[PDB]
Amino acid sequence: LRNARELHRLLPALLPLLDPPVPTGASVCAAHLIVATGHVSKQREPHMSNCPVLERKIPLSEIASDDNFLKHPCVPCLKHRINFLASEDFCYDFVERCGCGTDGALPPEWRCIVERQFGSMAALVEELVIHASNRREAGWTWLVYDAQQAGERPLLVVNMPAQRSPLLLGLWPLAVVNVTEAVLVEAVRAESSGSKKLSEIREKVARDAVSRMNWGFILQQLKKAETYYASSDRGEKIRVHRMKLEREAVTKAMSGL
Amino acid sequence: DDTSTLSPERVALRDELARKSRLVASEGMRYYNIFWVRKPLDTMEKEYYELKRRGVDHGEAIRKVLQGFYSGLAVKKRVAAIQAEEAKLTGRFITMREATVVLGVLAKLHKEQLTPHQVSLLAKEQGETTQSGAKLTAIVSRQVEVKETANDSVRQLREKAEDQTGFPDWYTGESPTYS
Amino acid sequence: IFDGPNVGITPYGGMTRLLARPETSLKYPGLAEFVVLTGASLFAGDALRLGWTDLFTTIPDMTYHIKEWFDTTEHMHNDAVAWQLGHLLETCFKMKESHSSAMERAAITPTRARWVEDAFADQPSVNDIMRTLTEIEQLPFQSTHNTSDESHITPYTLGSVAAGVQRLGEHRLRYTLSPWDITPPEDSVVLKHTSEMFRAYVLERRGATDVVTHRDAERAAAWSQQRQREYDAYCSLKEAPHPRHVYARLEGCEGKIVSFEFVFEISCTTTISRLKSRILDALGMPRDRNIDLGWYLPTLDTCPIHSDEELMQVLHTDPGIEDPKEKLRYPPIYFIVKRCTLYFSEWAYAVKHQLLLQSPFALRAAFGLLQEVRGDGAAENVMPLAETLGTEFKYFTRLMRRPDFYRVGVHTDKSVEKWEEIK
Amino acid sequence: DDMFIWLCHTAMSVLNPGDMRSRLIYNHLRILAESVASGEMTQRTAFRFFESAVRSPAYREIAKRQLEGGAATRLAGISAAADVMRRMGLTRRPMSSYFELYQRIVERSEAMTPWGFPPLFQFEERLSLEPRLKFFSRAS
Amino acid sequence: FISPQLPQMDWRNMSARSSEESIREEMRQLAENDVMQHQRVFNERMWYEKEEEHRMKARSPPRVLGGDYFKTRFGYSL
Amino acid sequence: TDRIRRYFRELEAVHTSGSASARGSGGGTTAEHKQQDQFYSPENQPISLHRNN
Amino acid sequence: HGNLFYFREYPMYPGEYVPAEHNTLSSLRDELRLDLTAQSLKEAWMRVSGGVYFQSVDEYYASVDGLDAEQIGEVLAALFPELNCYEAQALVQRTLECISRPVSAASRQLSRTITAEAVGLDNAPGHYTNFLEWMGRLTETRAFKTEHALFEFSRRKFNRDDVRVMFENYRLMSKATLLADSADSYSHFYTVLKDFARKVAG
Amino acid sequence: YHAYVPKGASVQMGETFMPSNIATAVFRETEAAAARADKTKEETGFFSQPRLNYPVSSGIPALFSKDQFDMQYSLFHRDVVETLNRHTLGTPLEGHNLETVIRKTSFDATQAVAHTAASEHFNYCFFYKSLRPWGTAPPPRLREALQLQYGTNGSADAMDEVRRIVWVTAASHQERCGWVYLVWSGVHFDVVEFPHGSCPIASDLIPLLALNVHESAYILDYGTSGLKQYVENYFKACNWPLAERYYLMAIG
Amino acid sequence: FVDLETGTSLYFRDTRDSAEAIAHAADSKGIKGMDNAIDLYNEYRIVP
Amino acid sequence: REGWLFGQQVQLHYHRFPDEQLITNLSRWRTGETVGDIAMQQFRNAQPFDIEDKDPQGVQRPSPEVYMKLNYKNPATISRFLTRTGHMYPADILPLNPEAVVKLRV
Amino acid sequence: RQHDSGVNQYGLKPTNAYDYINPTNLINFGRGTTFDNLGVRRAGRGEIDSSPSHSGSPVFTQAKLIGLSGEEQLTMCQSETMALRLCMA
Amino acid sequence: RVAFDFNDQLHPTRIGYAWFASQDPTFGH
Amino acid sequence: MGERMRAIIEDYSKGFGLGPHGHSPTHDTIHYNTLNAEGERVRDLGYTDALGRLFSEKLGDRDVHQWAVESCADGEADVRQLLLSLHEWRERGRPPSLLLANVLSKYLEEEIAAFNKGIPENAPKLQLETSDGTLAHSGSGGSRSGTMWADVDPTTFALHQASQSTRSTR
Ligand SMILES: [Mg+2]
Ligand SMILES: [Zn+2]
Repeated sequence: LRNARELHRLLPALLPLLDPPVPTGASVCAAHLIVATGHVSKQREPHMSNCPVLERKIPLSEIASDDNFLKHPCVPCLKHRINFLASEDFCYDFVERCGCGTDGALPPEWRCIVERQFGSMAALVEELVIHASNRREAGWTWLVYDAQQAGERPLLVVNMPAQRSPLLLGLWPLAVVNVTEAVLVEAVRAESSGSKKLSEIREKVARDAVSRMNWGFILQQLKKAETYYASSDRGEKIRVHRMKLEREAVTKAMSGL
Repeated sequence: DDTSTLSPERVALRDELARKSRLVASEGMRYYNIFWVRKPLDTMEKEYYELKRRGVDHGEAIRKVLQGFYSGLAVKKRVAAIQAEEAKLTGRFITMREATVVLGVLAKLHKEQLTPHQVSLLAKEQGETTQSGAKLTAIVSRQVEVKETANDSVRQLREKAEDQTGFPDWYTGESPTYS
Repeated sequence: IFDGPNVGITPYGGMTRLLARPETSLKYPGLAEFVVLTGASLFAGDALRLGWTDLFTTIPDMTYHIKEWFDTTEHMHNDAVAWQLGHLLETCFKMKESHSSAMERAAITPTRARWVEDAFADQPSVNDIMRTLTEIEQLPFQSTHNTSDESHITPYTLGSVAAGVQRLGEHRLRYTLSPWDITPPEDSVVLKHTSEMFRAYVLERRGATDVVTHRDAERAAAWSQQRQREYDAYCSLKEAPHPRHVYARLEGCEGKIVSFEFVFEISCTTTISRLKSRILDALGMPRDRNIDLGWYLPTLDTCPIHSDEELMQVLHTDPGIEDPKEKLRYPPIYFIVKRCTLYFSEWAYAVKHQLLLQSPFALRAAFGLLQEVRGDGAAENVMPLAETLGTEFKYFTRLMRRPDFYRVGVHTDKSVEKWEEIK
Repeated sequence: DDMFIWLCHTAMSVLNPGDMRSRLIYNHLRILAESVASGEMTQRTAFRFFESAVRSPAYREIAKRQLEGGAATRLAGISAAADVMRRMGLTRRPMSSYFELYQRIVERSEAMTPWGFPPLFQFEERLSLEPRLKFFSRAS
Repeated sequence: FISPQLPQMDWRNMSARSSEESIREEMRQLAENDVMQHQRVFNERMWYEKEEEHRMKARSPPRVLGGDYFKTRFGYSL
Repeated sequence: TDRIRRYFRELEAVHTSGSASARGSGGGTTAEHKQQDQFYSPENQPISLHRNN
Repeated sequence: HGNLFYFREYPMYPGEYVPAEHNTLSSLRDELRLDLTAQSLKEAWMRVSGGVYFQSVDEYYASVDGLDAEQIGEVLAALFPELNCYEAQALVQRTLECISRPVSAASRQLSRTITAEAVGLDNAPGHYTNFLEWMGRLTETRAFKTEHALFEFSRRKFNRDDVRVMFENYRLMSKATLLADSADSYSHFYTVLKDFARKVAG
Repeated sequence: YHAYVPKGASVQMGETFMPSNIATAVFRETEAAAARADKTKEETGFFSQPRLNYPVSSGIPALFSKDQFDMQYSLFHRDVVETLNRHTLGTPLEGHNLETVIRKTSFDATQAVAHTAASEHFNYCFFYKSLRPWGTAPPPRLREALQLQYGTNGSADAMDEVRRIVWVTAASHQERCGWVYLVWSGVHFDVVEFPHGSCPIASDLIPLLALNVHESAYILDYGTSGLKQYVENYFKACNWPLAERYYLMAIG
Repeated sequence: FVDLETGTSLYFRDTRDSAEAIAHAADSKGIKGMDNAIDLYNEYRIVP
Repeated sequence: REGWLFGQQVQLHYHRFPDEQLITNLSRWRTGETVGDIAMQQFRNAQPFDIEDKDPQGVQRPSPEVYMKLNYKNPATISRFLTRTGHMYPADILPLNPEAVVKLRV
Repeated sequence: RQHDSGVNQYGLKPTNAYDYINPTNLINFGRGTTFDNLGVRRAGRGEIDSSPSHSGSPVFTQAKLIGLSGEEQLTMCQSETMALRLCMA
Repeated sequence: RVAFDFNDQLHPTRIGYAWFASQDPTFGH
Repeated sequence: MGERMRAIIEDYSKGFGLGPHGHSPTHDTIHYNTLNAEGERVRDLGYTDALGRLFSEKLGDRDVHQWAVESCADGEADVRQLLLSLHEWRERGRPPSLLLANVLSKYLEEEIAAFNKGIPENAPKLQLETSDGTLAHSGSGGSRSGTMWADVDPTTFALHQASQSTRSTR
């Protein structure tokens, strides 16, 4: 669950190599780590010679413990580990926020959006259920917002392989269901306890996870999203960036001349 | 001895069922008969008789049973697609649009007969394309130079992750913090 | 059928022993009292589960096959005999293949076992048994302890509504003409001999070409069209609102008949469910009961009604049969109502309704007999066959003297036509 | 070598020869095979022996609980027929039995009305077919 | 044709296929194609007839009568 | 059926010989094949094998 | 070119049907199907390479002349970055084996054996799939091949050269080699017939 | 009598300890068992779980409790098989080998269900076949092979080194869904980590040993932090001679 | 006959009722009569 | 022993048993050649046509209506049963229900 | 054994009493006769007494069936030859 | 035919199912 | 000659009694050892104790007899006895006599400790305690030595473990 310590030890060795994105600073958000660390090119950063996890000298989970590696870290490895940690505890944190079955008060605006999209709330319940229920692996299932088709389809349900974050696809996470096999197992042995097929119990975990959701949190999330894609600095940044990409196409095309 | 256990009425029934969909007929036995598994033809005949004794007429009972089969199949292949998605963004599985890149390679190799050297070179420059490769590449027509949109790459897959901002933090939504 | 306290006598035939084996007390506690007190039928499945016999078969004309199989056999040495007999048994009578628990015929199917053991198990009298039963009938439909089960539907006579109409139709006189053409046409058809049709063709020129047409064709088209419109009137009118008085008799030992005035609108399934909802409202049951409606025919037959379009036909076909002295505002119909589910309270009501329906002396007697054969209940204390036949004999011999058995109970089970001939 | 032909017939020429794994029918086949080798029986006689051998009471009516048109699956037949030739000492080199029994079937698979045979030419009789046209023969 | 295609970047299109609209559509599609085909391999004759008919076609509630009605009409059955 | 067979023999023929317009010196065919098979023969490109041309 | 006749389709034999989910009329200007099937891949390959078709995988490796599986495996390991090095060659082999027949290799025979015995017995009534597997796996055996050779031999399928080859394969034995290879009751037949067996089977 | 006694029950001697109540409850459980057996006979598909060569009525010695292993066998694996059967019927893959399902479904997203289930079925199988209850000592020839590669100037250094590299590989797969194999590439040994829904046959390697690194495998016994202990125990219980004869068959 | 196990259960059918085969009320404990071997070497020969 | 149709000594068929396509092709099947195989599917159970005259001498020809017009006053309907010369067809060429032959010659 | 049961060492094996009085019947059925050719009464093909029989009368029309070399023979190409003839004229 | 085979059916009894109501409900004609 | 050879052999080598499926080896419809399914089941399992290989690991190279004179000080026990019992336990695999079990217990205690140190609670451990009279290792649950078997016939065991090349026979 909490990786805050292992990442507390790992991060200072990551931050000088991340200064491209931003330099050393007090507070870092798991989201921005996940995205900064997300896709790693074999070409730019390879495994440095005598990579201790390449020859299987040290395990990837224990590279946090030895300090020899912390002095001269192998970028792709350190990255992969940090990405994993940040992503997974992003998941647990997020679930502890959506997983409050406390208030049974259900917002009007949420319904207003959901019926336009799905046609009822039961439709969404069922979407989440069959997406969490039927999985190629035991991961997390996400309900997220995508700005791309957002006029048409505000929301969609992506079940992500293992702990991988949706932020990695440029999707705005709204809510999450935990189907990881720890949950399945403790569910199984919660059933033999008291005062059976896997399919039906993992669907029971799916639809007893859906009933424990806090929709207000999703309201705030969705509003934050819409507000964000509505922001000026978004458009401006896009423009400046694509401008850079054009300058680069031009200068790389001039280089061969 | 060979004499059909099937009475003419049954024959007409499962023959009609079979001709209205080939899937139903083939399901149990495509190649050889798998005889320790139940078969759709049979299950459907069963629930057909079931419908008849609840007073449903011939036509509607048939189309109802067939709808049952088709809806079950709909469930199955929805599941298949739902997992297909996950599996494609896992990175190691492939639909036809990438397979055409594999075939592309095999065909380029055959058409222009290649030395293993030329092959390795191909591999490393295709690795360069695959990773460092850029969208929006420019050709010089001179004065006038035009930029167009290329194939896929990993760097493109980065820039897609940052909302084409060029920055790792765009998410204002609440998340954990580290100090 | 081990009965006969219903004819006012104690059971005979030694099966008492089988019912008292410590095995039966293990598997189905209370079943022994159920079958000995209540005359009640046991079937193949029940005789198999109790381990009364090892062998069961579904094959047609088994006897022929046994014959022809033992024709092909050769020696008499008991090795040979053992194998031939054994192979016969294994290949047919033991159910190795093609057999399921759904398919074997069973009265005591597992909910029923639970009920029996709640009612009849370990009770030291017939009296205790029925104040128990009386207390079970009293349960609401909503209690935890009132448990349901699949009821076996007692089969209808005719099996379908169409069969109902046809069966009803032999006591009636068909009209020469169907309802839509009886009424005279609005045009006038001059009746000719048949032959004058065939001489009615004619030669016209249409467009550029020569054509042979009937001179009367358009007239016949008007005619046939009008008849179709009358058919439409007739059918649309059979769908029109039908205000009839409804009698509904709940099938079971508890006589209850519900009567109410119902309007049938058979144009826009939902109407059948409306009628069933109403029936249940009157019977005092939840509206979620699975209810089989049925048509009680004037011919004393019975149908299921599966559909609204059928129900319309039932209303149209049966005019009703009514005692006019009793004044009903609308024509009656008579439905039978089958329950697809028995509750515990219901079942218990039935079984008490039978226990009250048979001779008390022989009830109490037969209880005494069962508990005398059973003895202690240990594997030793049960009487063997030789003592059981003797005991049953003792009781039978002592009861048969009483006027109850010979003067009354013997003629009890007679058919109806026998009683008619005697009367 | 004609033995393989006989066994081919018992395997492919008989609809529903019971379950051929069962020790009963299996022993029937074994004994008859050893009696076709060593010339103690005619092929025709041993075949009519095989199909008329005692199997199980009410055979057809148990056959209605498995088969539609009375044609069983041919795997049990070939596995048994190879087994018998192996357990009997029929060949010096073990594999040959199975190979030949298999091969002769595969070649006949392509023939028009492959698993039916004219009763006169099917086995030994006064008048015979020329060695090329004989049925499971090596010369086809 | 050796233009690198990454399977991760297709994901949007795959998600379009998890929607029950598109699967309703593949169901209709596959149920229309499931009737028994007598065509076998592509036939020139039938293609020609088909397209010639397409050239020719390019140049181009009431109560349902019940079984009882057709019971009463002897003529109609003839 | 014969049509199909002929279509796919002329296709693969066209690709074996069209490889030469793809690779002149490219190799891809064995050196010994360069020795033995590049000569005119009845299988390769005979003149005519029959009387009355 | 066109036939000598133009007819409609031959009627369909009783019991004969077009297999399920198989598009009978499909043309090359049809849109490419999404999945990977022998059908979809072969139509695809027709569009990509044109008319290049090979009977088996080693024929393809014949046409490319000196390009092994793994060399190409590096090209694909480059293109799809998240694949392994093993899965990259595997991808090649699977594509080639879809376009043509499956390869004949000791490796794949071993894999087959290993799965066959990793599954064990089955719940099939007569142990049906197991007799399937067993009867198949003996087709690839040495002894079976020897028998196939003796059978084609019986039909006079050899020539003089094959014979002199068999002869001088025999002369190479000693009385000792005979005593050892006659133990199997088969393998000496294989020592003599080796080249001829290899000739028929390949 | 074996046929008549239900699947779970053990057939033993009467000690006459049974009060009539529980004695009846038992018969009722048996009746239910007969019913569910009748429906499982018809639910049966083409593929099925493998018969275990060793008794698991108690745990697997030094490795698993009864509940752990039977949560693998009778829970996850049998689900995998139900899935596999659901999706290999009504498809071109009906009634073929486990291989020709694994191999013809390789690397395609459309058939990902079939492929995942298939490969998991294989992995579980090979895992069961890779466990010998009291363990075994690695045979000389295999030790000679391994030593020529992993061994650095030490006696059977290859054994400690192989059971080290396996640990490292296991700890370096973070997702905890998948398998660790010791395999033969055909030119050399190595320890590969397969993700869930992937298999050594799909990548055309030849498997020697399997280790199950799913969290569901070690959770009930070793907890969430107990992976190291888990692997260490696995080697107490593994089966070497199998790996050896597979290796030697691969070579020739 | 003897090799096929089938039908050997039938020598012992008296076992089908446990409390009886202890009690010995019925004299028939065996396939052909009073016991399994009354006359093994005599009876069967009465078939031609 | 003779079959009725052409006197064959066997009953005509193509395939019989469920296994034969499998067992014949078995090595291909273990290999996995046979996965998408449409030859082992299409023709697997395919049997011969029924080549038989359901009417050896047609009692079916003509259909009922025609009889009405087989009288003397329908030259057309006479003509559909004759040759182009007006002669009748021999029985084994164009078989007719005996009623039709009587009515026709009359 | 090494050959047919209906044929012994000296010829066809003589079952009925007609064979013992008339044993020319065993060794000679005509001028297409060889010794392996006894018991197979039909002789090779393209050979004397090679013709198969149908209800006793021999089948001498085979080519006429498939429409090779018959007067009624099937013609492959007509439209072509007619077209070309038209062109010439 | 006035003589009948072992495995051949004998003549049908003419009628000229309603009367099977007591039998197996599924039992056909 | 061959046929009556075969008859004698098949008659003498036939099994009898009831098998694991509760039936005769010759029973009609139901079969044992289908396709050498038991043969393979022995192939992959093999017959060996865990205790056996722990011992053969710790002893290593050095002389068995030397070890026996060591593990007995003068007054401990007859050397012939534990020599006998050791031989009969290692090859000809048997349950070890409580003599040999006591000796091995105080000899191997650290290897058994190390083999036992990681195990979860509900899983089989490895223990030598003879508190119960009998030696049959079907009696302890197979947990006394490392045995997976109730019984293995001596000859087969000896052949199997000698197919492992550890000891010097030649
Ligand atoms: Mg002549
Ligand atoms: Zn690294």
